Amino acid sequence: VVRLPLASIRPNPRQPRKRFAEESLKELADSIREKGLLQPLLVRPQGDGYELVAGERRYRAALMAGLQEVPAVVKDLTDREALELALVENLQREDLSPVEEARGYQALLEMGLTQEEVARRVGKARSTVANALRLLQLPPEALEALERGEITAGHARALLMLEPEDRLWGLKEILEKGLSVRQAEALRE
Amino acid sequence: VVRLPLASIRPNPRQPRKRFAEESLKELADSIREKGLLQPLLVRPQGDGYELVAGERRYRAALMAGLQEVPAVVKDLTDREALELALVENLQREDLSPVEEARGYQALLEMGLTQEEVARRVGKARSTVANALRLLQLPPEALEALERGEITAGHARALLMLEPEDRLWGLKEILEKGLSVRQAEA
Ligand SMILES: [Co+2]
Ligand SMILES: [Co+2]
Ligand SMILES: [Co+2]
Ligand SMILES: [Co+2]
Ligand SMILES: [Mg+2]
Repeated sequence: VVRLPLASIRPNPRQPRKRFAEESLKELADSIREKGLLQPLLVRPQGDGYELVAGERRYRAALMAGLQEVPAVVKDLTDREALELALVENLQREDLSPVEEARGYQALLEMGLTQEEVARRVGKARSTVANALRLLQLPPEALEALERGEITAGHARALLMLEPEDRLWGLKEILEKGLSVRQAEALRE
Repeated sequence: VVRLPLASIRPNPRQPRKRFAEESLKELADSIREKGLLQPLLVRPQGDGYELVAGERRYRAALMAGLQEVPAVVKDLTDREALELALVENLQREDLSPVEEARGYQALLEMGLTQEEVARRVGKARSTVANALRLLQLPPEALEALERGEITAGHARALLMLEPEDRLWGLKEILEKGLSVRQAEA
């Protein structure tokens, strides 16, 4: 381990995640050039025309495909509803990390919803929503380790049982020693 | 449900996912200002300096934090090993849909690894890797429905049992008629 100047470290040119998104976007586009759009886009009225409300990839693939017209569903939605829909469709993706899940629920709450309505809108128990929100009181590095898959939701819950000022220390212990959730619970002392 | 000129539909300005990524980057940067990096960056020699091999967010947050130096581990990695590492670190994330997982595996196979070798590196059974790869023979629209959470992996497997020419039709039935995995298999 050494100390290097940031100015002498260039970004990682390998971005497989981005490459995969572009590949699949193109593959979706190629397919619709033939049969047109799969399922309806969701839009709302805006000025002279419309504004996309749901189906961004579907929408962008249609553009790549060079289509002139696409099937859609027009619905009068206020800015607030459009945002709520954006958050909800996002929370349904197989893409969701538990941290993003929590940020989504929190955003819905800030918009005036209750855990109940949130839970309903997403199809989960109120307790599931409350438990996800708790993750947001963890320090940023603990949430990053969770997203990287270096620790589990269980490790995170154990860290929440430690006093705030001991959480980083606890995180290090878990990472350095490959602790299980059970042993992370033993860290309290 | 009606048809309308694509050119009359403008982009969705609401990008909560991107907004969240930016917000969390900043809070991570704010935290690095106070605590420094929790884990060294992994880098390899490149040109007159070094090139990041793992820890992109930690790296960018450090830049945002205004740090001049950061802890790091230097290793001599060939382009191939660096890519392999990139694909493996991505496959460990709590961020993947089963389709991305499949694409990652396939990428590793294309690099010369064996299903067995892929399985060993990501900590999964060989059967898990083979099953995931099967998802890639599904048509693009079925994979999108999976990624959007409109259908489950179970539905996807059910569609694999149908002949290629019937998969799109099958997808529509599942979405349109709203049947379950059980009902799907038929
Ligand atoms: Co970190
Ligand atoms: Co867990
Ligand atoms: Co937004
Ligand atoms: Co997941
Ligand atoms: Mg209304």
